[PDB]
Amino acid sequence: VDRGLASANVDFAFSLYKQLVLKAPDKNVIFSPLSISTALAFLSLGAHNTTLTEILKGLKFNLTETSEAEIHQSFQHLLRTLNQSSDELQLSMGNAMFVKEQLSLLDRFTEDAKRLYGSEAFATDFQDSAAAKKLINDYVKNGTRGKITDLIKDLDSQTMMVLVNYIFFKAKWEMPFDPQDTHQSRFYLSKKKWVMVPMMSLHHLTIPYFRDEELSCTVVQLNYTGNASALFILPDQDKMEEVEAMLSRETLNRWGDSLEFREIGELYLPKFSISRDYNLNDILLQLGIEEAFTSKADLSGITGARNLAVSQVVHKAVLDVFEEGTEASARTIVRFNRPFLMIIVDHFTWSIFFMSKVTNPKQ
Repeated sequence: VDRGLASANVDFAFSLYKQLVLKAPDKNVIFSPLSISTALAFLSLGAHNTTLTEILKGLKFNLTETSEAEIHQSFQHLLRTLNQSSDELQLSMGNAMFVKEQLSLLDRFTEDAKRLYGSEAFATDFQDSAAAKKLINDYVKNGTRGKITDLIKDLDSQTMMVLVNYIFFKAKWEMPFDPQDTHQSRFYLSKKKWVMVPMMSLHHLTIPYFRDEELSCTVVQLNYTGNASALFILPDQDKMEEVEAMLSRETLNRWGDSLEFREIGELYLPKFSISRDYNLNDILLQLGIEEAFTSKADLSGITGARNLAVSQVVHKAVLDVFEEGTEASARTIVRFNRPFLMIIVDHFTWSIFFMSKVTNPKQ
C-alpha cells in the first residue's frame, strides 16, 4: 500500500524536527509531518523545473526511484485511506492556498488539487489586508468545533501567496486512564527545577515496551482504538540531546522492531495539551527549498505563467493528551516526569500525524 511514500515521509519528519528544535532549543515542539507533507506536495503540483525538484527533494523523495507523476498519485491513495477510517479516530486536516486576486487560477489546478489532495485555492485581496487576515483565520477556525485563536496576524499588502495548513485530532485510548487515578505530581524541567502537573496513572498494564540501553531511553506504545498508536520516548535524565541526535527512520524502525509486550506495574503520564503555530519559511529555506520564494520561482502550474512566489507558509498543530484519549472525562515503573518525545503514527500507512517534544506540560 504505502511502502515508498511512508519512508520519504518519516525522513522528512525528523529533518523537520531537527530544524524546529534548532530554532527553539529547550522549548516544546509540536507539528504534523503528514500535514506539512501534503502541503508542500500540493504546492509541488503547480511547480515546474528547479522550483519543483527543490520541493520534492526537500520532502525527502529520491527522484531516481520516483517521479512527480507517481508522488501525486501515491499521496492521493494515502489521503483516501485516512478518509476511510471509522469515527473511532478522526483526523481533521486542512490545506489551503490563498493567491493574490490579480493572478488567475486555471481551473485545471483547482480541479487537480481537489481530486488529488482534497485541497483548493482561493482568490484573495491582499490590499484590504485586515479583511485578508479576516477570512484566512476563518478557514483555520473551521477545523474544530472548538474555538481557536488567530493563525495569521501580520500580513503584508504586497503578498502574493499564503499557504495554510492545520491539523486536529480526535481519538480514544485502548486503555484509558481513570480520572480518579489522576493526581498532582512533580515534573522535572531540570534535575533541580520542577513543577506540579496533573499526572495520569495506569497500573498492571501489558503494552508494547522497550528499554533502550544503547540510546539511554525507554519507549512505550499506547494504542488508540482507531488504527493508530502513541509512541512515548522517555530519555534518561540529562540525555535528551543524545536521543535527539539519533532520531531517524532507522532509529524509529529499530524501536518498532524492539518493542515487546510487557507487564508494567505503574505508568505515569502528564495530562496536558500542546499546540504550536509556525511560520515555516525559515525552516523550508533550511531544507533546500529556495526557488519557490524568489523571482526565480516557477509555479506556472497555478497561474499559467511565472508570476507567482510563495510569500508565507503557516502550520498549526493541536494535540490533547487526556484520560480517555483526546477528550477529557467526567515492579516495572515508567514515570514520565521528565522532558520526553511523543510520536503518533498511523498503522495503516505508517505515516506520522504528530511529532512532539514536551519540555514542560503546561507551557
